Amino acid sequence: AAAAPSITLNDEHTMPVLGLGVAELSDDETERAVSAALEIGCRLIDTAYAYGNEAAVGRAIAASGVAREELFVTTKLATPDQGFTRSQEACRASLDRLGLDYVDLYLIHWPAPPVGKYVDAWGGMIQSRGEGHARSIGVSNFTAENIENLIDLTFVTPAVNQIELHPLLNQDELRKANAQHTVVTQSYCPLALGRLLDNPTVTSIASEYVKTPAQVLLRWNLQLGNAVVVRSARPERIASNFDVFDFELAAEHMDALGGLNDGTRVREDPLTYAGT
Ligand SMILES: [Cl-]
Repeated sequence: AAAAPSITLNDEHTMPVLGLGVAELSDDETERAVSAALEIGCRLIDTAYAYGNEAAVGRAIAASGVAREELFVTTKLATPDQGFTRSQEACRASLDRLGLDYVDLYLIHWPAPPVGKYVDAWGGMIQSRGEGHARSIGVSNFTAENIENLIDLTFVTPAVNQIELHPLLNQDELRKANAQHTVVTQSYCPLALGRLLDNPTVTSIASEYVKTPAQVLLRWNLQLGNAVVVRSARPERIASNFDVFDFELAAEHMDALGGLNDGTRVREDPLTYAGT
């Protein structure tokens, strides 16, 4: 049975509000992390062309005994593959590596404004969705203006905008902008690559609730109304990370975590980053 509730996307598909990402995991690590997550009820798995581990994700899914329709699989289009024709080819290649007939969500990994191809990538992805290769399509690291360009030029609104989001960079404005466009915010790096795990405000709250710092950080993120991707969780951590639905952070503690916001971005800059 599933360990997290789901949120409804603007195309009426549903998506688990908590899932496992496998960025920077080796093939063996990826298989083990996915297997461990599926075993404790995680049903969203988040990978990418760029992580080099879609085949390993595919192996773990194939071995899991979990029915395909109960799984939500996300993968991502790398910037060199952006283009009307090339992004359709890239989608099929990801499916082949995953050993799947479809993915539940296909994301443009970065807008890469200097490259200037992301609108044509989206045009291709609209065809990939029409053909059933991706049931939903969305974006990652997009600004409000990037999303408005997609809507204005292709008439299709992303289902999800997956962005860096944690208390040092709480994305208040972009959260509101996503919502205004009916786009779900999906947070990644919710622990700021671990930099927040020994933050005095975070550890004080964790002590008060008798939870871990990661549980506090994940719960805060969920209570903002975001979907969340747990980053590359080790098998020994994933059950703990998913045990975040049996408590609620009071307003004063949400406010305290809100006060940590200081614009610290630990991943790349959406405005300028043109790599993978
Ligand atoms: Cl993180």
